[PDB]
Parts: sequence; C-alpha cells; structure tokens
Amino acid sequence: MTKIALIGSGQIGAIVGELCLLENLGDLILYDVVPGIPQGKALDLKHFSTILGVNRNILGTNQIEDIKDADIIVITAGVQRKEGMTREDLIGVNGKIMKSVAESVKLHCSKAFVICVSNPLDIMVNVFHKFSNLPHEKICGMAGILDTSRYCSLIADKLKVSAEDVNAVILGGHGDLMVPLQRYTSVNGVPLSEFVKKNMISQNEIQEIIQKTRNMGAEIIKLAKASAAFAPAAAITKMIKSYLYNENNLFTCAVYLNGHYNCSNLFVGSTAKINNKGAHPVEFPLTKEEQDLYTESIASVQSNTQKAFDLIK
Amino acid sequence: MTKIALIGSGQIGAIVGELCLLENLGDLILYDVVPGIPQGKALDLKHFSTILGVNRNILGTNQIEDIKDADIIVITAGVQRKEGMTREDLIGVNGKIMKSVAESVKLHCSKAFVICVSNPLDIMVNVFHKFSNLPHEKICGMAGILDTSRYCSLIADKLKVSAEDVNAVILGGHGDLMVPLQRYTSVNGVPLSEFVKKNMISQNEIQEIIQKTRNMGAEIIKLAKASAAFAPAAAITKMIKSYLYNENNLFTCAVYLNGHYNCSNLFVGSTAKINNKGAHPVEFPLTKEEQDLYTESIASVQSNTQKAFDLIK
Amino acid sequence: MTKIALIGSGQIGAIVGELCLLENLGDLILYDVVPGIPQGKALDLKHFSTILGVNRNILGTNQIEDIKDADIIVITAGVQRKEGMTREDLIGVNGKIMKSVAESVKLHCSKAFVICVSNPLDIMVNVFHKFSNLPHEKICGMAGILDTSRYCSLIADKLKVSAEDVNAVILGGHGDLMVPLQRYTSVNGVPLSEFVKKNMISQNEIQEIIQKTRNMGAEIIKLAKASAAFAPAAAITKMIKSYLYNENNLFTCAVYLNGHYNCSNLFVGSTAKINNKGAHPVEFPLTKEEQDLYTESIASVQSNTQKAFDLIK
Amino acid sequence: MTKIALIGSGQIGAIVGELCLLENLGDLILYDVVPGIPQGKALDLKHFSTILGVNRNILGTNQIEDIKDADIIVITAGVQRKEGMTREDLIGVNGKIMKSVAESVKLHCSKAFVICVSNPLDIMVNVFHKFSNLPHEKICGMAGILDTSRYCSLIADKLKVSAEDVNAVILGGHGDLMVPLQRYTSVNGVPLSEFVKKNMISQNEIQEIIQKTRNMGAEIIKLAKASAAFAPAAAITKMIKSYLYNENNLFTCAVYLNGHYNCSNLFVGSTAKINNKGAHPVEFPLTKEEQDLYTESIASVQSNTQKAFDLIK
Amino acid sequence: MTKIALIGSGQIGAIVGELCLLENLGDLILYDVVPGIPQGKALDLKHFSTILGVNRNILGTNQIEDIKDADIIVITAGVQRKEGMTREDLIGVNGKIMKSVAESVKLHCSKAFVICVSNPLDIMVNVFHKFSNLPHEKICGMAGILDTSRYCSLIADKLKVSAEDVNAVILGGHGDLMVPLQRYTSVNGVPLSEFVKKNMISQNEIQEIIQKTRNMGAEIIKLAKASAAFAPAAAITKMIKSYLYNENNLFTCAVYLNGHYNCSNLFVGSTAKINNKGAHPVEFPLTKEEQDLYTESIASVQSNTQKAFDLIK
Repeated sequence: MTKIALIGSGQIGAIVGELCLLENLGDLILYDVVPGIPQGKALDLKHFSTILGVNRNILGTNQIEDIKDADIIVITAGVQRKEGMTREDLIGVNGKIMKSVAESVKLHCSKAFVICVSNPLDIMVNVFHKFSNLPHEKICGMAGILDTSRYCSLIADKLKVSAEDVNAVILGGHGDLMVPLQRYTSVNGVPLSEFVKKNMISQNEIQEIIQKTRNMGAEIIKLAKASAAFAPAAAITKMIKSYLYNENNLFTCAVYLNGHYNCSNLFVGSTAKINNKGAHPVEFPLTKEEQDLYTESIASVQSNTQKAFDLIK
Repeated sequence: MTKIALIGSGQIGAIVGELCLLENLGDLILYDVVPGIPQGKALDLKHFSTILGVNRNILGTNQIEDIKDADIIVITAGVQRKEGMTREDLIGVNGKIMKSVAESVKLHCSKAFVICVSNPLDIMVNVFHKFSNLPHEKICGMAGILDTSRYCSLIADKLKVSAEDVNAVILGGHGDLMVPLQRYTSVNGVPLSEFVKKNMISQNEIQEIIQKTRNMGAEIIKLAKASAAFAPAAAITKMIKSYLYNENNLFTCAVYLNGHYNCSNLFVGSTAKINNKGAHPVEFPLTKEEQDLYTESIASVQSNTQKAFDLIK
Repeated sequence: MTKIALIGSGQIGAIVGELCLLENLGDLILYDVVPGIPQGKALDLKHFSTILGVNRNILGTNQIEDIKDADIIVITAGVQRKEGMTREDLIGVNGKIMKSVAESVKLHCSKAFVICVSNPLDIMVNVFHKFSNLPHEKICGMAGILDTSRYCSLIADKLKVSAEDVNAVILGGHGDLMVPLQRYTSVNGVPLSEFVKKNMISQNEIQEIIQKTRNMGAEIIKLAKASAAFAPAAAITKMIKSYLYNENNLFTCAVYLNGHYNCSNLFVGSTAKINNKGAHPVEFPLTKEEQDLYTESIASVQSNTQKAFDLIK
Repeated sequence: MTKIALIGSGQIGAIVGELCLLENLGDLILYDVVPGIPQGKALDLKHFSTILGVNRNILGTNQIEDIKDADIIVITAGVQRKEGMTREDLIGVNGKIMKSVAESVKLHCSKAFVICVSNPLDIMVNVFHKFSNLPHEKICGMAGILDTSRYCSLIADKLKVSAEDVNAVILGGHGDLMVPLQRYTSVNGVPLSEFVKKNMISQNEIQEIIQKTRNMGAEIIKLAKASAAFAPAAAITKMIKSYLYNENNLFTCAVYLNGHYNCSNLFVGSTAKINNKGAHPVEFPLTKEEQDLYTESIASVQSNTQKAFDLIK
Repeated sequence: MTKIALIGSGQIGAIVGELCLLENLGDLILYDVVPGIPQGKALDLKHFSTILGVNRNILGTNQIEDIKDADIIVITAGVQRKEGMTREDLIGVNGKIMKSVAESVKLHCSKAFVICVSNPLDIMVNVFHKFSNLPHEKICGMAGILDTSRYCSLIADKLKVSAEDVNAVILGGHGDLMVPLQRYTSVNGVPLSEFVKKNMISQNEIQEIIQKTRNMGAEIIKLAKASAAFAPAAAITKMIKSYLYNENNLFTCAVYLNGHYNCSNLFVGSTAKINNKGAHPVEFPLTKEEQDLYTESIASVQSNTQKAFDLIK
C-alpha cells in the first residue's frame, strides 16, 4: 500500500528505486520531466523485480499529478556538477527547479515525508521548505550519512577493521565546511581516541582522512566522470526505512534547526532522529571549538541560502 | 575468499558488482580499459558497502592481470547499441574486443567460470570460446533469463497474478528469433493452457506478449535512451549464485550444444543447468513445429557467428 | 505501523515472529495463555533484533485484548499431535480452543486477516469461521504451501535439480487424502510429464514421492520427536507477505469454497490467490479422475468438520 | 562448497542452521547423539529452504565422522540449566561432553574454526582447547555478543533510540561477573557519557541496566521456561560470517588471552577480531578500576576451569 | 527567582508589570529606550507594591543587557497607530524596531519565552522570529485573547449572561480579517446555536457583534484618543501565567503554524496551548467555508510579512 515517489529518474533515483524494491519498501512512482525516460527504467525495474521475486508495483510517468498520495518523496531533479565545479555553482539553476517541485508537492501530496537530494544539498532543502508549505519535520536532506560513510570507511581501512561498526557524527553543510567529530567516532563502541593512545592511528592520519572525506565527492567525479550514485542511493534508502518502519535511528542529515546548536530557522546538516513523524534534531554537548567550527559551517549555509532566495527572482 | 572479476565497468558491471555485494557472493575486481572509471566506481561501491554493512573487498583496476585466480568472470566489455540499431550491428567492433578479452582470460585465469554479456550475445559467446581455450561447460552467456523475465512479467500482468511463480522456457538466440514455449510456461505449476481454457487469456494476447518480449530490448533503448541495466545484472547474479552455491538450477542461457536439439558445435540460447562444474545443456522433447522454430533461430546464430569469425581477420 | 498478532507462542509462532522481524513485516504481538512464556520469547526476539539490526516493536502478552487492531492474526494455539496420533485425534481438544480464539477475535479485532494453523488444519479453519463472525475471504489456513514444499523438494531431489523453481498444486485436506497434481507440476516451467518422457523419473517413483509427502508430517514427528516448525513458519510468512504487499500470489491453502470444484460452504485446501482483500479461490479445469480424488478429500473434511461442531457441545 | 557442522541439534543449533541457510553461508551438517532428531530437523530445514528459495545442502546425522572437512563447527552439545540453577552447576556433566566432542574434532577435522556455546561458556571453551589439539586462534566461544545485545537493547529503550547503532564492550566471563564498559558504550558514535551530561539517563539507571544484563539469561529461563535460543543463534551466525567473509569485525567473545589484560593461558570473554585466520584478542587501555573488575571476573573463570579439569577425572 | 522583562515601558508594559506584581509572578525588569521613563515607573510600582504587600523586585533600566536571564520577555516597543490609521501603516517603522529587539534578545537571553505585542501584531511576530534565532514555540503574539474577550463580552451582554464563562475561538490575523467561529462559541458549555434556536439572539445580531469586534481597536482609539491598554495587559498576563505555571491553557494567539490549517512557516492567530515549553498550535476540524475565510486571513498575513521583510533592506 505504501507509495514511494522518486522526483527525478536519473542514476540516483533509479538505484533508490532498485533498493526500495529489494526490501519491499513500497510501490514506486518514477517521475521525470524528460519523456520516455521513467517509462523505460520502470520497464527494466519490473523485469528486475520478476527475476528477484519482488512484486511491488512500478509506474514510470511524466505527469507529476501521479505523485498523489505518495507517502515518501525523494527529489533528485536538478543538474549535477561536473569536474572543476563546486556544488554551490548549481545554486542558480537548481533553486528554480526545486521551487517548481515544491509547488507541485504542495498541491498534489502535502502529507508526504520529503527527502531532498539535489545540490547544493542544504541550500536546496531550505528552498523546498520555503515554497512547499509542509511542516519542517517532514522535510530533510541526505548528506551526512554519505559523508559519514566515507569518513568511517577510511578510518576502518587505516585501523584494519571492519567498517561495519565504525560510527561517527559529521555536522554541518554537505561541503568543504563539514565538521567530523573525533570525539563522536567509535569502533564497535570503543572511542577513536583509544586507537590514537594505542598508536594504531595518528592525529595527522586522521586530518588526512578528514580531508579525503571533504573532497571525496569531487574525487569520484574526477575518476568516474560522473557523480557518486550507489552510496547516495543507499543512504536515502536508509532514511526511507527509518521513516516507514518508525525506527527512530540517529543519523546526520539536513534538518530544521530550532534553537539547537545556537541556530534557529534553517535546515542544515545535524544530528537527528528519523521516525513515523519525520526528522527531529537532537543537540549533543559540543566543546567551544567544535561549536565554533559548526557555527562557521552554519554561516555559509545561511549566506548561500539567502543567495538562493535572491537568485530565484 | 571467492574472487569475482567484472570485465567491463559500465552500467551492467557496476550493478552486478552491487548485487554481488548485497549477497556477499565474493570479493570484487572491477576491470575496465578506460582509466579512472573502475577506481571511482570502486570507491562508490565501498561507501555503499559501508552503509549497508557489507565487508567484501573491492578493487578497481585497469591492469587486466589483476583478474588472476578469479573464480568468476563477467564480460560486459564492448559497445552497446543505440536507437535504430540491431544487436547484430555490433558484430564488427565487439568481436574484436571479445577476442582480446578471451586472450587475456586464457593467460591469466584459465580455471574461471565465464558469463559473457556483450552483444550480440550468442555470437560473442562463440567468439569467446574460440580464442579462450576454456572448456565449453565453463562458458556461457546470459540472455534467456532476461527474456524469460520479460515474457513472464507480461503474462503475469495479463492474468492479474504475481510474477513471482510464473515460469517459462525461451529457446534460441537473444534476438528477434527467440522461441518462447507456451507448453513450457506455468503459473505456480499450472500450465498456461489452463488459463486459455478458462478464457483468462487468448492465443492472440499471447502472440502480442511474445512480440513485446522480442522487441523489449529496443523499446527500453527508445524510452530510456540507454540499454536495460538492472534486469540484466539480476539475471547475471542469479547464474553466478547457481555456480558458486552448486545449486543446479535449470535456466535458459547461451550454452554449448552438442547433439542437443539437432545442433552441434555452437553456443546458443537453450535449456541448461548450472552448478559447480559449469553450464550443462538439457534436451526436452520438442514438437516438430517448436523444433523447426528453434532450428531457424539456430541457423541465424550459425550465420552471424561465421560472419563474426570472418570479420575478425 | 502494521500489527501482526501471533495467537500462540510455541515453536511455530515464535519462528513466524522471527521471520517477520527479518523482513520487517510489522510490529509483533506475541500472545499465549500460559503466563511468562510470551514475555520471555519477546525478550529473546528483541535481543535477536538488536543483533541483526531490525527495530520493530515486540510485545509479549497474556492479555488477549492486546490483539486489538492487529492487521494480521496467526493462530497456532492448541495442542500438537505426538507419535502414533493422527491430526484428527486433536479434534476434541483443539475445536474448543479454536472457538474461544474465534470469540476473542470477534470482539477485539474484527478487521484482521486470519491465518489458522492449529490441527487438524482444514477442520479448525471451519471452526474459526463459524464462531468468529468474519468474512470468509478474511480467513484461511496454511497447509498446501507446506505440502507443496515437501512434494517439490522430493521431486527436485529425484530429478537432480534445484528445488527453487519446482512448482506444484496440491489440492485437498491437509492429511492422507491430499491430491498432488502431476499435470500442475513444473520445473522452471517445464511440465513434469516431460521428465517422465525423457525417462528421468518414473510413474512409480512419483507415487512413492506422493506417499512420502502424505506421511511427511508424521515422519518428522517420529524422527525429531516434535512436529515440524521451520517450514510451517516460512509458509505462513509467505501468506502474510502476499496479503500485506497485495501481491496476489497463487497458492494452495485452506480457503472458503463457493461452487468451486463442486463444493460449497466449506474451508478446504484449494488453489487460491491472496491479496489486500484476503484469500480468493480460483477454479481450474480438473479431469474427472482428479476431481473424483478431490471430492473424496472434500468428503472427509466435511465429515470431520461436522464431528468437530458436534464435539464442541 | 563451505561446510558448516552443528554439533548439537537442539534449539540453538537448529536456528543457527536456519540463519545460515537464509544467508547462504554454507552446506549444513546437523549432528546429534540422539538418533532421528537431526534427520527430522534436516527434513524441516529442507522444506523451509524450498519455500524461501535457498538451495544449500542439509544433512542430518548421528555419525560424527560426517563432520569431516567442516570449515566451521558450532558446539551446542550439552545440557541446559533450569530455573534456580547457575550456569556453573552444569560444569560436571558438560565438561565430559565437551571433552568427547573435542576428541572427535581432533581426529575428524583439525582445520576447522570452532565456536563453542555449551555452558558455562568460558569454562567449556577452555575444556575444548585442552582436549582438541587445535590452535588457540581457531577456537572461541560466543557470549559477549549476546550480553552486549542485551545491554545495548536496554540502553536504547531508556534513551528512546534505535538499538541499531548502540554499541558496547562487555569484558569477562558469561556470568554474574561481566564487566560492561560505560566508557566503551556509544550511540551512533556519541559516547554514553554525553547522554548522562544531557540528563537523558542517570548513573543509577545504568547500574540497574547492568544488573538486568547480568540476570537476563536467568530471567528468560524463568519466563519462557527454556533458555534463550534466537539471540544466541544470531550472535553465532555473526561470528561465522566474520570468519567466512574475512570481515575482521571487532566483537567481545571468549578468546585465548596471552599477556592481554594481565592474563595469560586462558580463554575468557574479551575484545577480539575475527577473520580468515580465527579469533585474535585486542587489548584496549583500561582504567585501574576497570581492570580490577576484569581481573576479578578472570579469577572465577580460572577457578572454575580448574574445577572443570579436576571433575573430568 | 523568575525574571520578567518588559521591553517597552509605555501604558501596556507598565500595566502588565502591575498585574504581574499583583499575582507575584516574578521580579520585573522594566526596559525602555527613553532615559528616565522606566526608572520613574519602577519607583511608582515599588510604592504600589509596598501598599499592596507585594515584595518582588523591580528594576527600571535603559541598558538592554539587564534583560539577561529573563524567563519571560514582553515586547511593546514600537509606535502605536492614531485615528484613521490601520495597524498595517506601522509596518515600516515597527519592523525595524522589532528586528533590533530580536537581535538584543538573541545575544542576551536566548532561553526566554517571548510575547510580542507591537503592531501590526502577526507581522511583527514573524519579524521577531526571523532575527532572533529562537525556537518557534518560544515566540508568540497576543491578540486573539483580546479579540475573543471583546466578542464574548458583546455576546454576554446581548444574552443577559455573565461573560465569565462565555468562550469562543477567533482565528486569523489581528485585523479586519478575523474569523470568529460561531460553532466554537459557548456559554458555560452550551453552544451559541442553542440560544439562536431559543430566539434569545439572532443571526443578524451576531453579525453586528462580529463587526463591532473587528472595529473595536479603532473605536477605542477614536473615543479614548489612545489605544487600549488594560485589556491587552490582562491578556498578556494570562499568557505569561499559562507559561510560568505550566497550565496548558487553550487560547488564540499568534503562533507558528506547521501544517496546521493548510498553512506552514508562518506566525498567525490560531488556536494554541501554552505551557512550560512554549506555544503550540492545535488544529480543529473546520468546515470548507470556515477554512476558506481563515486561508484568506492567512494570505494577508503572508503578503504583509513579505512586505515587512522587504522594507527591512
């Protein structure tokens, strides 16, 4: 009975649709502006569903009114960045697209939980909120899970351990001003600081890792000649699962802050719980230095978000 | 410990890699001729692995020697067809590529089980056999599973049933001369013929469905502007699973015929079992009319194969 | 949000609960008459859930009112048979228990879909219907998927093939009078009759297999000193999945017949579809000899159902 | 090709076999001393396998020589404790049974990786080592993962968070002298201490939770009238998976200490990595108070292990 | 210990301070921009306190940093409208003042609960939220209580009953687009509609009363040559009391809507509860016609709020 609408049928959308089918999360509505594309991918995905014994319904459409009564909405519509570009260079073109999608969600399915993915992520979540007229807990953006996966994955490699239970918190915008928190990094419960004391990893090796995390998006663009698609889709699916199954899992994602971390009236990457009712920030006790860094990230997101609103006229 | 080598890191390969990671089938070696591409997709796949709690190793490489000791080889290297083109139009360019891959497998991992996917499928399997020097049971191509999924998917839709237990046999080349067998089509055990007697589907509706099944590959290319990637990948992964886990499943795939169905010394789509030891054809008692259709399909594959060998000097 | 209520916290119930948790089908309500038992299994199932990363809610209770607003009900309450007993020996004691459970469902959650498992199976589905006051499509029992598994499993062994795509229809009561249909038995589409023609299996071997299928329930009792628990639980889960996810899969199960197969006003093992709206019988064209066997099975289920109603006073 | 041998076909063994089948980990060998019991459970597991589309081989046997060439061995053979008994009460009867299993493993498959589960756990691992003549890294016992899952499950409930990414380290014997480490407890990376500072949980509430974790095994026995089976099986499976797939995951489990934590020549619950080569202890920097508690737990295990060796003559 | 800060020491502020003292709600901080004014009113209020036996502390100040650690903040700073003006004519001058106060509250007492009173009310609340960086539940504006008191007062007069237990809901902006709800008007529990049926009041008399309620603000300006001061202060005090004493009273006030009444991301007059944690909207089921009126009011408040933000660059 659950309806999942993918607004954007590119790489990410399609793989998200694939991963939702694998876990039987819901019926799919594949939407795109470009004619034929969603219908073709929907055909493929049906055949895929037949081979693997999944039976959910899949509809490829160019009519956005087909999004009606979606329980979940995943927004990948928009242009992606190429080599040499920043995510912020897309601000003009994608802000306009995001507003249009917001307006459509507003009139067709105001009760949906909305995961925004268009870049620059945090900024575009703010645009979607402004024009959508949905409650703020029902809107979020995925980024922190992806940055966290990269950071953890690199930490796990250096420590010669499974990435499976390396966890971490990364605060702030999906960009160069991420704030990975060493204090909030653990390996199956054991803080990262124990591994530095045991000389299994150094402060410098960690700073190196943090740098690779920051530039990872660009690095994959450079190497693959396309932007990352699999990891973003898995992260999105993780957030969908947390909502549908009322899991109350604690992630980092772009979320409405409201007096948390000295910030109010802005969507930005932060620690949050996702359940039945949406995405809910949680504040943890930061040091002065940690909070200073986080505020600095929050200042960029503030500026750029204003810029985005300005450029939309 | 199992090593899976993906020769070709395009859409199909990557997704195959993705599905192999989801089921923990083995460590991946992502190979492509184009520099940087496998490395980047390997990065994305690692981060995808970290998010979903898979821990298998993933290596992106341009050095084909890294294929050494692969248990399994999936070949997607080659060019794909565009709108208006037939699969047979690729014969010239892909035959040469397949020969080169055959030669590489010959010197670097002669013990591997080889699933060919490059188009036109059946023809390219025969090229791979000729220059690889591998036993014929250790080589096959995926196609029948894909074509079956399509045909079963359409039969399921028209009968308003789950596709989950609609099974069928499609014999012959992966092309316009496929031979779907109505006699060998069932819905959770019940022959398709019972549904025609019950008037739930007509002989015309079936012929319509067989036509859509033939053109489906072209229809997706027209709509999606790219060739089917998810279904093919699932089909491949099924055949991999059958080999690795010694399942002895009965599929249709491109397999070495040797007196079966009045055909000898040719790889062509046919009923076969896949286990530990490879792909083994199985002959079922066809009617005259069925066999006649099959032989006709075999004849094209014969002709086009000879063409391919000729064009390779 | 989906609530799955297990009325009976024995082996079958607990495993069903476990399989439902693995696929995230819903929150569990584990009910039993015996104090402490459901609470303890619920603790174990929570710890299981924690280790496998499943987050659904699990409540062990002795208050049947906690079954309120269940979407799904699985009934395993009752006594099981020991060595030397038939299923029909439980008629007296389990009829009374079933009635009581019917009365409870009637006042606490009249909108649920109800899967009965207590033996003798078909009889006890008729009892539940009589005293529950639910629509007939909302009530069924599992058996035919279990018996089909056993029969397909033995066929697969003899043919040296994967059981994965061996499908079959077994009609009739879950007892000695099952009617497995050779004509509706296929191996990945290919009718069983093709394998008799190819001399891969003989009519005698098939009769042998049909006998072992009939006695299988007793053979496991004799060997394991307890009745089969894993396979039943899987079959149940499959029916739950076909209802929750509106799959419309075609199974054999105990369903309300209403002019189908010359039978009216009785729950008995038959071909049915399960979807959002419940279990719906489907009639296929039987031969005279098939229908005669099926009618004979239906007669025992009739007699024994009357016997059960009589013994309830 | 992987062979998993379950020495003991009770509740735990069967469920382990059920989980291994679900993930296609390997062919099963179900062994027990009592005739008929493994054969019957093997039948049920075959049928379960047929319904869920798993195809691995399952053999039920009373001939311990069938254990040959097992890659993995799970030992659950032995008596379980009843209400009012301690785990240590089983020392006499289970020590003898463990020695006999050791002697059998010694002559039939000396290259296996061995996961011991019979109680009292740490003690019985030491017995197995003594009489098996395997390398110490190839032997371990599951316990920590179960105790950790309980403790984390309770922490999660009190904090209103998903258990999914609550991690923790519990050191010491599987018994009243467990040492849960608050310092090494995190919620998706965030240390437990942050939740105390934020007043979301108190030091007393934590001591309460530690008490319930200690008594949990007994509490289930009291409520369910049988010992925990699902969570132990899931823990086991997780250690199997970490070995077979060379995951190098960091758990707590009974492992050979060798200068780690001021302890040498004893198997005891401790922090360890599991991979291709077996179970390897890892020492983390404990406080004086933590180490004191851990040494106290180690002392009991020492004493009781001696006791066990003594009672074996 | 409670500190109540009055930002603005005009008529309303002083009377609020008077009423707080009468009920011992807290220590007062009287702030104004004009030197000497607060110090003088504070003296008077101390003498008043001495006569009436109240002993709270009272500080008159021109230093806004004396607002630190205020639990409550009442903002009356701004210019009031004269005869012939609308509340909307103040938009330019008061928006700027409100922003400045917002900035000061931001740095000096971010934990306060903030009651805005400057006109035009709804619009200025939205300005305060924008620049203050406080959670939206911690900010509100008083208006409904005043409008409701006027409407209930007039209904009481016409019905010859005590105003004491005449209750009503008035939705929407504090202006000509108020929406009084007849359905939600009662006299000690008895709906207004019962009095129309009893012929104690007519539909026309009610429309007359609605009109007097809308113009009442202006009518007092015309007659008294100053804007209302006593009632506004009583209303404010009632909202303070509900916060400080955690009463959870259901009023109408300017509050952050978030998917309530088809409106999101705007402060506007609505039904809300006030407690410990701030002002929380509540949605009641409106008719189409009622919701249409309300949406119209919400549109003005939208437009003018935008206007206000524009006039502040």
